[PDB]
Amino acid sequence: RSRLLEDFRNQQDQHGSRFIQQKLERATAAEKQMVFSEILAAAYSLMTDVFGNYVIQKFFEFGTPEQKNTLGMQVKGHVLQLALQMYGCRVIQKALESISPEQQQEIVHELDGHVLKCVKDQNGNHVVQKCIECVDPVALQFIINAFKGQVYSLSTHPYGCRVIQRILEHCTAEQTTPILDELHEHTEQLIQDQYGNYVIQHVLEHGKQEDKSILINSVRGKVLVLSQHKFASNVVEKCVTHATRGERTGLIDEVCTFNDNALHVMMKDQYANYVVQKMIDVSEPTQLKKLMTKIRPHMAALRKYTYGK
Amino acid sequence: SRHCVFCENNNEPEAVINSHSVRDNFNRVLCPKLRTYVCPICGASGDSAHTIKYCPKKPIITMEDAIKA
RNA sequence: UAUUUGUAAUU
Ligand SMILES: [Zn+2]
Ligand SMILES: [Zn+2]
Repeated sequence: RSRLLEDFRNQQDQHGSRFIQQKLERATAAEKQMVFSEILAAAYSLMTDVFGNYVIQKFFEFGTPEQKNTLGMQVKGHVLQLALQMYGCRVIQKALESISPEQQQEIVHELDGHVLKCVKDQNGNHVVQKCIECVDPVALQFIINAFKGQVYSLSTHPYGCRVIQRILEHCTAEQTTPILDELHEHTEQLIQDQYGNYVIQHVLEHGKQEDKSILINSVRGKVLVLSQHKFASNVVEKCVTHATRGERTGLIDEVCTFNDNALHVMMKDQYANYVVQKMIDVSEPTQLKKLMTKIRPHMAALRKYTYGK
Repeated sequence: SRHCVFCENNNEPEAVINSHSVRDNFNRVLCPKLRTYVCPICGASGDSAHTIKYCPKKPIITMEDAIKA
């Protein structure tokens, strides 16, 4: 048959897989069941294929769901092995949106307590996020219960912060609440971290108002210190935008009382000027005019930089 | 592009702006005006040159340092 | 004259 491989190379291979993709929309269902029945044998090895996985992905939709289930069973028993594998996990995450929610729940029950070494993989985190988006949050209570004591240590993790945002965006109140309090504990250190600022930033533009009130109250006193910091400056940015008029006024009045030269540190420093800019376009004309008449002289120190204000 | 920005912000003639790019292909500083400038804080120059506002040792200033000065 | 404006894991 390899003689026909070199008789078609003269005109699992990218040509054959992508032509399968562009002609799977045609042909007969008898050929569909033909190939599917020709794969059901040992698909456990066909998952970890660089371009067989394109084919598996493409067929997880155009076929009758019977093939989705019958091939679904030819996977369980080896999920902890195929979840870390690159192409296997592309197959998985591209397959969790086509099967039935029951088989989905079977997959969720396949891995419990493993979360530790799962998101701590280059491939496990993507699948975890895909499941937090797909699977019902109530079935993922093992995630919320696998993080007791593990919230602060993994919220600063690069693969961890993504999963944290996915949990906070696709869950109920009972699931988002305990992790949210775990975040309210270590806030002052999370902001300083390169990935805690993604988490807090995601909170300020998604969560309930009350969390934003708590966090804003846990900042009043660190405006110049964090606007001068590298990552925290974004927290200040996306913090002054999403706020009530009363909190905007509170922080604005907390800034305009800076010791003059502190305003010079604001305008000069490589980060605080963003805080100034995004602070301009949220305030009411009352506090806006009370800030125009406050740092107007320092303006005469930005015409040499790149600020056309 | 093939042009720098540092020389553009300092209003150098239009040929100097388009003469060099801001940095190297290896994040080495390339603009000769910036490579000349020795950092008054961290002392570095040339490949790792930078101005004061962007110095890695530019200290974080609290409200206390704003009261005492 | 010190002047460039600033963050995220895979086919
Ligand atoms: Zn230059
Ligand atoms: Zn320096």
